[PDB]
Amino acid sequence: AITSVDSYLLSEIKPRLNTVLENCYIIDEVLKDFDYQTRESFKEAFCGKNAQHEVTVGFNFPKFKNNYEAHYLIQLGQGQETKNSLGSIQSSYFEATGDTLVESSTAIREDDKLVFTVSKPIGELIKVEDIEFAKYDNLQVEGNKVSFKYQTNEDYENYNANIIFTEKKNDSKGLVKGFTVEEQVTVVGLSFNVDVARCLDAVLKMILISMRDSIEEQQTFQLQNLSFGDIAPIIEDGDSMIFGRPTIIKYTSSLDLDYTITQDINKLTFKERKDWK
Amino acid sequence: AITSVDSYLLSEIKPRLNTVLENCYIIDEVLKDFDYQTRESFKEAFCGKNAQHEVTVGFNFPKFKNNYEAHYLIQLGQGQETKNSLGSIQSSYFEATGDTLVESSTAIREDDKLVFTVSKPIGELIKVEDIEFAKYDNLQVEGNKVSFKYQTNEDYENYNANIIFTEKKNDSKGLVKGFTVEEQVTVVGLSFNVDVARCLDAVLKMILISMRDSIEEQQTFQLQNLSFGDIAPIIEDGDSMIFGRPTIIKYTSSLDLDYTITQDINKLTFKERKDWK
Amino acid sequence: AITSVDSYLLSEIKPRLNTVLENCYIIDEVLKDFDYQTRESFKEAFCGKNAQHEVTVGFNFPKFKNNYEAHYLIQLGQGQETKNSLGSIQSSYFEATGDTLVESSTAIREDDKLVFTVSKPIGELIKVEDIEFAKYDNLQVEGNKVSFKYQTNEDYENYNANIIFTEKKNDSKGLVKGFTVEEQVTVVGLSFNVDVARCLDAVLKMILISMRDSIEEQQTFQLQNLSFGDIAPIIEDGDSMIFGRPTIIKYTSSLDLDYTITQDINKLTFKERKDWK
Amino acid sequence: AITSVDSYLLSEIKPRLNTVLENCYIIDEVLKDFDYQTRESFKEAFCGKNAQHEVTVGFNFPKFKNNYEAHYLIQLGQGQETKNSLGSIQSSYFEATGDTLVESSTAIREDDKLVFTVSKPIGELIKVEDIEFAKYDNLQVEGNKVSFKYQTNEDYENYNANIIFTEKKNDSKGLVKGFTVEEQVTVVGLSFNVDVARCLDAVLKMILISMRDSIEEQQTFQLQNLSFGDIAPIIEDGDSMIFGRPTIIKYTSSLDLDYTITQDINKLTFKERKDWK
Amino acid sequence: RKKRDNFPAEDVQVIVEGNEARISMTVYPIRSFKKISVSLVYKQQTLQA
Amino acid sequence: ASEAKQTVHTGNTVLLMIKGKPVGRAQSASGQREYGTTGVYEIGSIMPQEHVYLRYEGTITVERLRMKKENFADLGYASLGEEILKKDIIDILVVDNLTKQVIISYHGCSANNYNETWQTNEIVTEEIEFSYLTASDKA
Amino acid sequence: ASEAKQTVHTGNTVLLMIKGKPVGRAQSASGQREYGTTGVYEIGSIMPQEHVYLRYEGTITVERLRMKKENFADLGYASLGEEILKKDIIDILVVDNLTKQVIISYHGCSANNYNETWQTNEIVTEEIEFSYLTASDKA
Amino acid sequence: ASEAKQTVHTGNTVLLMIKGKPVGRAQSASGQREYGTTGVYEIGSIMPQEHVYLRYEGTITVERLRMKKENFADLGYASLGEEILKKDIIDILVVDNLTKQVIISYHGCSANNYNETWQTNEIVTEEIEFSYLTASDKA
Amino acid sequence: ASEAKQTVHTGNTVLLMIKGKPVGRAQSASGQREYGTTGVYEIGSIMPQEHVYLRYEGTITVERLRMKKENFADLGYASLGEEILKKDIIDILVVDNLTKQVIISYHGCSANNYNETWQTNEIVTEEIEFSYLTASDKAR
Amino acid sequence: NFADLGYASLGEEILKKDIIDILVVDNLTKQVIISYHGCSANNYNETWQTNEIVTEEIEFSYLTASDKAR
Amino acid sequence: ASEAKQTVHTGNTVLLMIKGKPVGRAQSASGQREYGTTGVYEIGSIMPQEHVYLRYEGTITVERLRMKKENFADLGYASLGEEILKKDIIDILVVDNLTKQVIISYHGCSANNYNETWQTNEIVTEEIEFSYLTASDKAR
Repeated sequence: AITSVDSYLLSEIKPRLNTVLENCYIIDEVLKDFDYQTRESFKEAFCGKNAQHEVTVGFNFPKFKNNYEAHYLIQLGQGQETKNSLGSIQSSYFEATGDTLVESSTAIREDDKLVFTVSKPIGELIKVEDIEFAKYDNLQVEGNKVSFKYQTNEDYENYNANIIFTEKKNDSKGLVKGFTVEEQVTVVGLSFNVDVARCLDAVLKMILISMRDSIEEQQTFQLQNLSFGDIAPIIEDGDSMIFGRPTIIKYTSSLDLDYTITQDINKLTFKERKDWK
Repeated sequence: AITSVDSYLLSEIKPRLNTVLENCYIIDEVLKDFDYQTRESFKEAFCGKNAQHEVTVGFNFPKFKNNYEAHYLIQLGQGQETKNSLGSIQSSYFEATGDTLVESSTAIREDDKLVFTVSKPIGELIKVEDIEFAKYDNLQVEGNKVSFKYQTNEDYENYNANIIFTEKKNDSKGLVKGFTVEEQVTVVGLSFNVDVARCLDAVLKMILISMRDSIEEQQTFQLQNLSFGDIAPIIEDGDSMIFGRPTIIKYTSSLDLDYTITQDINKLTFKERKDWK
Repeated sequence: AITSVDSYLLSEIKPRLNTVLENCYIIDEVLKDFDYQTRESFKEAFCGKNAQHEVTVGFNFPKFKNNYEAHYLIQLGQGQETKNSLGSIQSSYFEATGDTLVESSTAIREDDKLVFTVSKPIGELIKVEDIEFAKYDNLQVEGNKVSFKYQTNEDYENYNANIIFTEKKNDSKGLVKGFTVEEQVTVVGLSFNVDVARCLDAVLKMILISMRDSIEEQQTFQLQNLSFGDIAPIIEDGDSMIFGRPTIIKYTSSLDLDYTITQDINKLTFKERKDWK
Repeated sequence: AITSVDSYLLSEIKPRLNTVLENCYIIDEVLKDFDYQTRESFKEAFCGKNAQHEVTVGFNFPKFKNNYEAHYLIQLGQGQETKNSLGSIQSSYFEATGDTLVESSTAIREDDKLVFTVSKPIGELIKVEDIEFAKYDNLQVEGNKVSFKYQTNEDYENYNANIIFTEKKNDSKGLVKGFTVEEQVTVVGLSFNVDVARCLDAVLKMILISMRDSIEEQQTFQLQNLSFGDIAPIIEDGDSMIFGRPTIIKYTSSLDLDYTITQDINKLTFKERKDWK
Repeated sequence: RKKRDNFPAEDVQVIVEGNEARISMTVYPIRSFKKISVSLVYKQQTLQA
Repeated sequence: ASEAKQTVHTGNTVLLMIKGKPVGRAQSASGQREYGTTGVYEIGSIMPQEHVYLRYEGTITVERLRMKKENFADLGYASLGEEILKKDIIDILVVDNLTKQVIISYHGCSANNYNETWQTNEIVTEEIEFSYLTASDKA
Repeated sequence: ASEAKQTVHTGNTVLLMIKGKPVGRAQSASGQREYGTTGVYEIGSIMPQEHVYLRYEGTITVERLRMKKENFADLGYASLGEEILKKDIIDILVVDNLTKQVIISYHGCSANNYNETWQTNEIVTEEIEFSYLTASDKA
Repeated sequence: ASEAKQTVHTGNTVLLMIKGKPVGRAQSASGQREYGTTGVYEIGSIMPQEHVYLRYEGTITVERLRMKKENFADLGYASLGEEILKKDIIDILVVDNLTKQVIISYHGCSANNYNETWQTNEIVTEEIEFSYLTASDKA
Repeated sequence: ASEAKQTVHTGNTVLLMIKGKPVGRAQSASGQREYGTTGVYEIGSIMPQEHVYLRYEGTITVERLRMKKENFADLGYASLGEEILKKDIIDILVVDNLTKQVIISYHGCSANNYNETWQTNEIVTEEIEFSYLTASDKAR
Repeated sequence: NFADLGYASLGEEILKKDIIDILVVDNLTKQVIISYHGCSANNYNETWQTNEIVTEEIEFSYLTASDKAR
Repeated sequence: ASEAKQTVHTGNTVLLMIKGKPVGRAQSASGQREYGTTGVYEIGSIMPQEHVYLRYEGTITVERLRMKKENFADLGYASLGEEILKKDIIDILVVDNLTKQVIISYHGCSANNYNETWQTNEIVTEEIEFSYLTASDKAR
């Protein structure tokens, strides 16, 4: 697909940041190496459900004033194409497949089959969690349902699973045409307190490490590489300075389009014609 | 873990600097190559218990005035990730282990065992100083105690040892996920006297050499590499100039998180089911 | 040891510069390639015992006015660590050894031995000049004296020698821990006369070539490497310009500390203990 | 020796420039590629014995006004040491030898020898032009004279030759200690007429090509390498601009000193001494 | 080389002085015995047949 | 956005597992494989008539940073001395990090050589090479 | 912060010791090891049936800056001439710098070759290679 | 400050001498040495039982800038043609520059090959290699 | 291992000696020995009932680089013509290089053949073969 | 050596030898794999070389062989 | 070592000469010698009581690159046909190249066989074998 690393990072960082900040022992583990007073002051101010201060995330160049006490500024950077395929063919498909998804589901009995229901039509099934079927189990997929023989499996009549699958758009042939790009985004934790900037740096590094395992950047946005700048005053001529430490996140990812092929051939036919010269 | 090289350096330098400055013959050895008058003036001013002047250490950008006669300014620099593991698996553990520790202890008799007591639960024992036990000695560890058979060892009933060990957090499985970073910190000895700046440079180099043997940067913060700047005026438009010579300390270290695994499997079970086709 | 290249250079250059300038035919040889009038004017002004002008040497940033007619400004530069040892063990010693020394001495008869007396306790004897002893000569060293059998050597009863040796500090074991550094110092010959600057450049290059053979930079400060800048006005807005041509002297040297080991073991002992199981 | 590339270039360029400019057909050959009017105007103005204008050569930073119509400004540049010898021994000698010289001379008869007389004591004879002597000819050198047997050579009693030789300073042993340096000098032909600057560039390139064969830079100053800058206004805010095109001449040369050795040994002596134990 | 065709490095001394080098060898003359020292050790041996 | 229709494996996507433990700090794995394909020639043409497979061979080579604990020597998979004679064959699995699903199995690995390099500006490196009896994947 | 659960050896973490003296200014040590693993084949399949160990071999190579004293030649471990015939085997220990605890022992080392390089812009380098009878670690 | 307890030789610290003359403008010297160490094996174990020294070999290689006088050819140490048959063996000494004290002696050198390279942007280079009968040091 | 500690003999650990002088430039020596061992068979079994020794024979071969002096021809240990008739039998010893203890003596050696080869760019070689009467662990 | 251990002969002593049994044996269990019974020497051979280990070779004729010791 | 100082002869240190002229392009020479040495045995011992010489025989082989002139056929030292009957025996000398002192003479050489080989891209070769009567350290 076409991709937007900045909007991915914003969407991914915001919930993760919230869920760490609402959970005191995570911060208590992340900041174990800092000075005791720095740790306790940060945990008192920003952390837990009762926290009176708050962190914020957003893109650069807003028209309004931000929470300069603690704010992650996201800042889309450079990139370049790095590797190309022969014919620019990144892949080919017989059935137009959408995004990868993971969904929780439960088995139910139906007509002496077990079935799992999924919210969308299954374009491909990658994994039913914790199950490997035998041929006897007569595994079949149909529409948005996975179906599974009941006879030997009655103990599992309400078994709970996670389905990893991917959507289908439509039944069509085509070529995925495109290339790989290596692209940079900068993130900086702004604070007018230097110890807050240093803690926001630690929290962001933890978040990015945790992010490396996510399906989003396992399937796309691969090879996350991190670089770190000096701590410096970002703005120097207010009533106080604003400090930050930049980090650069670099990703390798595919830019591509679905070139559908309308041509289809369903019968050869043969004829002999005679040359009398 | 997540780590903070700047706070490590501050915590490590301050006590070492104090303990050198309170000990005259150490300075007399460090400064043996300097001019006699430079050496004696520095030793008279800053050195020994009666020293009327003092050195100081702290981070950059304080809001107050510093001891510009002699001050080590610590200044967190750049870094970049350098080496990654397959799957980002830095290690794996069956029991969540804390920091490495070294503690002095003495043997005591208890119920015809010798035991050493340690302040914290022993997650792993690395070394009992100057002892290698045989199987006959029935070495066992339990909780925060090391225990050792009395029968043949009665002469050692009050033996004094150092225990090198590491804490345990909890009994849980997981993967240490992370990567290696190479990171820089700058340190500069500010003085309005150039000969004091040159002596502070010598003392800092001695301190860093001594630091290379510490457990902190043997286990973490490995491959200390030093670079040195020119001596120059840091500030030039007071009633006097302030001079310093920067040094850059570069360290290689691991950034990682404990991804605990809750899944555990404690019995396989087998069944045969018959296919009548 | 810890070392100070700038103070070494000042201490080494000043006497050598004086001893060349008091010796006319040396300058007459050094300046043989210059224009006749340049050579004779320099030799008339600065050279010989009657010289009314004088050259001077000192570090940069003095608070007073200098002899801008001819002045060598010494200016401590950059450096970086270049090569490390395994375990940082630069060496090891059984007896704490000081600096290397060379001293003139004469033999004397004492109790039918010849002896040479040295000003300091001999930690190690490297060479007695122009002598190689046989086993029959019963060479022995004791304290600050070297002793040598008289019987066959009576003709040498007043022989004059140079002893190359090194001090001992004390009888102790340890490890020399440290690393190698490559470090730069700049030197510039300031003069308001351009032909004087060019002659000061020639004299300095001669001095550094002569310095390469000295024990100081044979044992330490090895691999002297020279670079040369353009001739340019150092200061441009007086009643006259001040000119100079920089040279950069680069040295490779060891930074290290004596880590003494107090542990000593002087007897193993063996015991058999019986296991009745 | 110590050397001064700038003064060499000034001394070498000035006579060569004069001797080309006094010789019209040389300029007519050098400028054959230029526009006819440029060539004829340059030849009319600066060239031949009747030339009313003149070119000039000198170092940069004079205190007086120069001939900005046509002036070669010589400007000493950077350099660095490039290759070192083991022990810094550039060579060794049994007899202190001076500069290389070439002198014209004529044979004369003396006591039934032919002799050539030379202005200085011959330290070494490299070549008598156009002669190779046989052993029968009894070639001998003595003081400042070369001597050659008359008997078979009477036809050559007034033969005219060139002697290539080198001076001797004195009969002494030593080591030539030093190193090789690669050094740059810039030369620019200033003129307020751009076509004069372009012609001065052509003439200078011709002069340097011719210089490559000279003994001075065959024996020293080897590996002449030329680089050329853009033509640009050197000064821009007079009543007219002054133009020039820089050239950089780079040379490889030896810097070294004669370390004489006073020690000489002229007899070994052997003795047997008996050990009665 | 000579002793291969036909001396211990510990037994030659060299002094150089004033353009002159004296090389001094040790040499061993023939004395006559005044003392004989015999150390007699009684061992014992297992015979077998 | 995450798409399956194109995806490549990467150093972060793949676990290496031996005896059900992941190998920490593994730097590379190189799998090589050969079938001995021999061409058939005859009198009457210069062309190859056929190709035949005659001898299967393959190796797996692993580079790793030498940890202070759980080395290949401490894990027992490597051998320093004669105890190589007492090591049974082991199976090396390369596994998808997301799905925990086996990508390729190397069966019957047996050590050819083992190296350690100690160097002054670097982390210490283990490297080991195994011959294996076969490889397979299951899906 | 200092953690044991992950740690790697580095040039600064490891002492090299011979006869109970540390070797100063050692620049590298390279240990190599080979078992002669030979595959068994038979009529009836192209697959290897088995692997067998047939011949152990290994070497330890050390590079060092040539000191003015206590060279391998001055220490006596190296040999320049026929006196190689009079050098007994020596054991080379690689030891943890912090704990003073043996990481690996090379037993029965015997010199294969010895080099010195004298060069004009560099420090002089010793290099030596030993064959050894076995290697082991103890814990 | 000058310390003996640590010191390394360097290109500036060491003279090269032949027949009591220093060799000017020598760029490198490389000394190499081999003992033919052969391992002993037997039926009953894969381990080496012993190592034996069987054949000593060594060479000294010298690179030098070709001077206009006192080349190896002009000094007579090198040979261009059949006169190699008339050159006796020579001893090459490597000597401490400060103390004038012999560091290592190569005895019985005999020329293997001799090279000269003439090139347009460079100084001309001599290179020569000798086989030698033995090497030694004295202290 | 030190030469004093090797368990196996090697070329440097041994010397070849004739008439009490060491044989220089010796390249190889090969010693062969046969006993004529013959199996006895009889009617009623296909298998040898015993083996018996019949005839001892042995030869020692020595190969060397030809020296400019002290060749076998120059030392009188070999013959080129009639002079073979005026030779007499000699003893050849292989000896421990350290102790000069004898390892093997070959007794009563008499020459079988003598051979020389000349080559453009190689060292000249000598080879000689002696038959001998007996061998022993000790000198005669 | 075989000569030192008395398993080989150099001269007349061959007449005073007698037949011997040679076993090839499992290194783990010390179970016999093959016995050769009644070995008697046919020839004995030695070779000396400048830069190699000295070699011995011996050939015995034998009466019978078995999977087991006598 | 200088050629004047080598202890071993080498191909360059020796010359091959026939009738006082040097044999050019000589590639190799091989000299073989046998004495017919036979061991005597008797009833009562398995061991040879002594060895005796019976029949001397020897052959000298020479191999060369074939020259365009002065071949063995051209010089008359070899035969192709009937002319063998009109040859007579010759002496072949191996001689010290420095001093021209004789090292070995082979006396009364008579040809056994003569051989030639032609090849697409190689130098042509000659080989000749003579039987001889006697050999000596000296010329006849």
